[PDB]
Amino acid sequence: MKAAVVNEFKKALEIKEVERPKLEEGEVLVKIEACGVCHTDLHAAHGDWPIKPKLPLIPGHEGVGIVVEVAKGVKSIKVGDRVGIPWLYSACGECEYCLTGQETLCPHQLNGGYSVDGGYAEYCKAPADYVAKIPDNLDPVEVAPILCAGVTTYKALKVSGARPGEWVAIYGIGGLGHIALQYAKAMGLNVVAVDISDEKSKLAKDLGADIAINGLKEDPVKAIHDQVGGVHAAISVAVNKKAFEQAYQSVKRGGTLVVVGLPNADLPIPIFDTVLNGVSVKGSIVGTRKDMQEALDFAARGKVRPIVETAELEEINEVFERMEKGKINGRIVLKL
Amino acid sequence: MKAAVVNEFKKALEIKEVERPKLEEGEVLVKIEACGVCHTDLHAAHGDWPIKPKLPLIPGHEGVGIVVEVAKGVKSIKVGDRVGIPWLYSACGECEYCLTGQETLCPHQLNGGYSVDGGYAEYCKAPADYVAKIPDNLDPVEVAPILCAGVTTYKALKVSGARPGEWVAIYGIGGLGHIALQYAKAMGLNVVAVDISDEKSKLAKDLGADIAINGLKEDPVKAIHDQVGGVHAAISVAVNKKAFEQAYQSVKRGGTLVVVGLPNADLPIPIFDTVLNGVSVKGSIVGTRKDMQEALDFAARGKVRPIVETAELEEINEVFERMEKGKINGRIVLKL
Amino acid sequence: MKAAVVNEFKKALEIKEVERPKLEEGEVLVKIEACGVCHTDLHAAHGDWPIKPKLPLIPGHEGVGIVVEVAKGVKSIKVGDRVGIPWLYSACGECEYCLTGQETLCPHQLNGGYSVDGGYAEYCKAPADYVAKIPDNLDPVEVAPILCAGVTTYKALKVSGARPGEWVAIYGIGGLGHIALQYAKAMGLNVVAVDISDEKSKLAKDLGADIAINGLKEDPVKAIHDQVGGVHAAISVAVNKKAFEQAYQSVKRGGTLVVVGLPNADLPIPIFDTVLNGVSVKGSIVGTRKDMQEALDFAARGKVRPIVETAELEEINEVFERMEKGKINGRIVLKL
Amino acid sequence: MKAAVVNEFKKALEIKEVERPKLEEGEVLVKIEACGVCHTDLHAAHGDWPIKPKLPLIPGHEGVGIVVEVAKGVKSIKVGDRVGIPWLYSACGECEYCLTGQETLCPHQLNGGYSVDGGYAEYCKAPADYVAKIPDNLDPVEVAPILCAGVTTYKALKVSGARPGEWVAIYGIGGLGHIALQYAKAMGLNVVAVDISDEKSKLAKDLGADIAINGLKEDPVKAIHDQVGGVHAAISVAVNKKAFEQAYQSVKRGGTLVVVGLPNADLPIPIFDTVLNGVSVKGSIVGTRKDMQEALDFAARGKVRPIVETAELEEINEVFERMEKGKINGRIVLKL
Ligand SMILES: [Zn+2]
Ligand SMILES: [Zn+2]
Ligand SMILES: [Zn+2]
Ligand SMILES: [Zn+2]
Ligand SMILES: [Zn+2]
Ligand SMILES: [Zn+2]
Ligand SMILES: [Zn+2]
Ligand SMILES: [Zn+2]
Repeated sequence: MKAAVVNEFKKALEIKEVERPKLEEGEVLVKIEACGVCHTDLHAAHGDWPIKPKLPLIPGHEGVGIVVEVAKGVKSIKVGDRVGIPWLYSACGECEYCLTGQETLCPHQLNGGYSVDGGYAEYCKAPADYVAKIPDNLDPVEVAPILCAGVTTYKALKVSGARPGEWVAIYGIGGLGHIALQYAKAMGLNVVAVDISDEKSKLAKDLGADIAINGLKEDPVKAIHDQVGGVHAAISVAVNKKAFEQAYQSVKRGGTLVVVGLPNADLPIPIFDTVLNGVSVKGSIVGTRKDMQEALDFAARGKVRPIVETAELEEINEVFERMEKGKINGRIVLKL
Repeated sequence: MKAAVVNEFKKALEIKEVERPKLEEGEVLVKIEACGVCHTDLHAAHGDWPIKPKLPLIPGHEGVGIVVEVAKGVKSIKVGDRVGIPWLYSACGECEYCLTGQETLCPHQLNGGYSVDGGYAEYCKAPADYVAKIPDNLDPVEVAPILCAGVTTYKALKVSGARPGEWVAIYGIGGLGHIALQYAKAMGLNVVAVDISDEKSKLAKDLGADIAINGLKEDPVKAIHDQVGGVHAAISVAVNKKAFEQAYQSVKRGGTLVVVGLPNADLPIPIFDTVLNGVSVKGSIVGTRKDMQEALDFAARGKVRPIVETAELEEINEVFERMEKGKINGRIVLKL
Repeated sequence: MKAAVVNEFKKALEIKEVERPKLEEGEVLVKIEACGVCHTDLHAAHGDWPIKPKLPLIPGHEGVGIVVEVAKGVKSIKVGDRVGIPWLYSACGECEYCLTGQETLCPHQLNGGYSVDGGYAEYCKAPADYVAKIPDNLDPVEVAPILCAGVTTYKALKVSGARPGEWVAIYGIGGLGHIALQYAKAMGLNVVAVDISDEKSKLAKDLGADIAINGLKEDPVKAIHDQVGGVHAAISVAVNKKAFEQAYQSVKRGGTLVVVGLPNADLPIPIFDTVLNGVSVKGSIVGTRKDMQEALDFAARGKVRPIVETAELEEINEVFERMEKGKINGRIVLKL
Repeated sequence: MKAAVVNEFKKALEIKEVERPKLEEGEVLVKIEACGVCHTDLHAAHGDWPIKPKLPLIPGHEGVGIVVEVAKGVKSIKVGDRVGIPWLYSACGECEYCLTGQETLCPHQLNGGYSVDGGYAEYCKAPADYVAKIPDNLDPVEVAPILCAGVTTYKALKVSGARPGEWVAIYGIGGLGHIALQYAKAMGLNVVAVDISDEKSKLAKDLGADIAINGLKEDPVKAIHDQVGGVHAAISVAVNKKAFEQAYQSVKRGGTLVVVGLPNADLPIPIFDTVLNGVSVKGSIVGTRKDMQEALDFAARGKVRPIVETAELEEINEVFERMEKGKINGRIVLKL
């Protein structure tokens, strides 16, 4: 089996031959057709997060492929299905959060391409109970971002409380933000999209945004206040200190700021104003299995189309180099 | 009419005589039996808050008195009723937040003892539509802190989402905390009380706390996780950097931290861990008129008893710098 | 002033000159341009409801016009605005439901066209605090049904708990249903529209329905179950016993049936299945002033277009027996 | 193994020796210490429900006992634990409802003592994933009714939306009602208890009820409206036509009526008034595994104590005929 392997942190990945996974009870083997790439894989490759991955590691948490083998007793998933192996690789099923449909918080969870070998290979293994069933409408390459950017942003907009007709602000129309934009519109929301580029403001407007702001030409918060009077919710994707503060202060009283990005250090919040304005700051990333089904259904109905460009497994270090220089407009999917 | 007046910021209040208020339509004149004092009155006297009160100012937002005069058209309040003038002196009645029962967020709101003359006098004026109706069961000295600490902490626990049988952490057993703890117990909650003193821990235990922690002898986040497994909600009264730090870390995954104190500068939060653990940070101060009714009823049912000491209007500057040195165990109420 | 008056029940309305309304404080006089007609006006003319209107009565609760005169101290509405005088003519502003933004449930409420003279006239009076401000985009004759059918069905879909992406069933594509359709579509919902005619099936599919069913040709409950597996929510507009039964049994487990129609008598429900399936049966009619602004905004943005026929005020009784035999495809509005 | 077996519906149960259960993977063998009895067992023995149990059947869904054998791969349940085998014997774990923590609605669920042999025996089998963990504080006999009556009524009060300080009404203080009012009091609610006996009125008053009503001496609807102005929520345990209407009309506008009883036929509801008052009728029985843990914790803390009388397995037909005559004051638990 060919696989791109992280041998040790910061040092380039080695495309090399390794054994195929063998199944234990409840697992299926997936012949990978595609696997999306995002910044989580980078942080997995660099090991710069608080809890580090197990080396050597096959990254990838957006693998889409065909089930070619099922272990004894797997009935729900059948050989031939097209499934996804997401970030939420497995959960305990018995804890506080598993019992209440909050599988994303399970303290015993395994994470695909981080705590366990992911889809940067020709075959990947996963538990039948946690794979995502890909709808028949969708190509594996175009769907792979939904397993990550899709479910994360869709769940964040549910968490935000924004109801149809209300205004939402999305700070950062990058990898996730350009996908967060289409979910918001499909959820009956009016969107103000905020970025730092005339190109992305054009991108956002073409993807459906009602208002696009080049944040380096207009102060976005007083433009949001002057035009729509503040937003009921704001999705903070860009988590640099300025965009986070700007996303916060765009939220009117009694509104919610949902943060979906993972910043490098702590972030300051004017708690003083937070108390007198009844504002909430909620954290949210990825989603529950039920969240996954709904996120994928929006794509199956055509309401959310990721901007994708394919790359070969061998180019994985060049995609990473390309990702650190910020020249990825959208997301890049590995093809197999 | 005798009144304690702020003529200039940070200089001592002058007890002196001044005009009785005369009513325009919709307002009532109450002769004040008692008026509580909290730190908000001092921040009005020092004017160290972003938006300052215009001088001269009669402070006091916890005034309880007897209606002795009603303007023309006052259908509700009658002469002889015992009413309270709270922090939410008035609201527009037609904005976004007034139509949805969120009067605390009205951008045109006037605040008792800050933007309008309050209860540091023998007579105060207030609109009939926004005065609190004090229940017949209670003594004006006993119920004045409910108008502030009572409704604030009760509404905070409501928005905390903590349900009967769940565990709540209250950081700061001070003016608000000792009242917050009684409300939590009355809502079926198990309480962990956290403070900086063996005496305050022995105060919270007496008031009903299931667990009381001296924060300078045990690591409180160590004890809460070891004994309870993290709390579902935490009320942050003490908003110093380390207490805010500990209160946050005591909330388990998916839980909410409600902040009720007003800090002097921004506060840092590990937004990284906030995202991965689905944690919410909500701000909450004071409560709506409906909130005020429900808070007063708990006190009318004997479930909340504020620890109160009396003082008279002339020693108002002595209670202020007694408050700044921090040995007011509970709250003080002005006697008239 | 010309007005269509109900002198007594079940006999024809008389067009007749009457006195122009006198404005007391807080009220406003409106020169009516158009006033909608629905079945509530008929029940008001026939007096066949539990609590009857006191006679003589000028019906009409969907009146749209120009304010020509404001009383003393009218704070918000200035002469020249276009407003609407809905079914909730006024509320006390003090009770349990007024304080929490549930003004529709105020036990002291007055109802336009029923408890007070409505818009079946050239001029109508209404309190400034409770008239709907029509947006500038909309012409008075097409927006009149939003005051009734628009705010009712929109609030009903909010009460239903149906979230974007989910399926809803709308039983009855009549007056309220054809408007319910568009609101649901604008809220991200997929819609199954059920009625008794091939003509209304195309009517629903014409305005956005994903599925239309002629209830007299297919079993709609088996159709809904075979095609979408039951609906999270169902809106019951047709409250004849067979449509109510079908609407209920189209709701899946854990779902909600919102009823907006007003039936003649009690209706039977399989509470046995309600208990074991976790189903809710909620009632909802009209909407609060906030609900009215939101429902009006959807029409302002062209997302809800009522199907409308004009008639002169003198044809009112022709419109009524027209209505009693089901000739009306949509709604009819009086023109002035 | 000794067991009470239903060989044929309506004909007495036979206490007879049968084969003890054999373990397949994931299951545990429990030696029953106690097993409560309720009317669900009666309807299982009479086979008078829509979907009947297949015979022969060992009833019992409140069996408490000690685990004496676990199949291989069972690691969470350990030999020696005291577990419960509730009505929710097993769920599929993948459907719409199992994914969202609503496993009570799983269409593939198996029911203890109905779809599979239950606790009317010395040994009963159950899946480890779905047994209830009995707290160490409590004796198997007094904890058995928590498995049924306890979790049902606790969930129904959670579904009722009733919040601390608000008033609840419990109609029928029999088997479920006398556990319901304890839960309500433990959740900070004020309880009006309604029955048809002065002996049960006093029983409720002894168990914590704030007001007890004998419905056959006072009109309970006028008593509730005149003493408290209607209740925000009402639990309907007695589902006879008269008490169902009384429970409904006890609910004030915007309130919720939760029904936990299983009536024999459809019940009429004045849908006309349901719409105009915005009242909800919700159905709720048994609870989720998480609900079971919270229900059991209230008993562990001593806030819910069922009224229990012991009988022996051989007297199973004599408690049944005791049950049909209505001589059961509370609940009766079989002892082994
Ligand atoms: Zn990703
Ligand atoms: Zn878990
Ligand atoms: Zn306002
Ligand atoms: Zn205060
Ligand atoms: Zn109408
Ligand atoms: Zn009212
Ligand atoms: Zn039972
Ligand atoms: Zn299931």
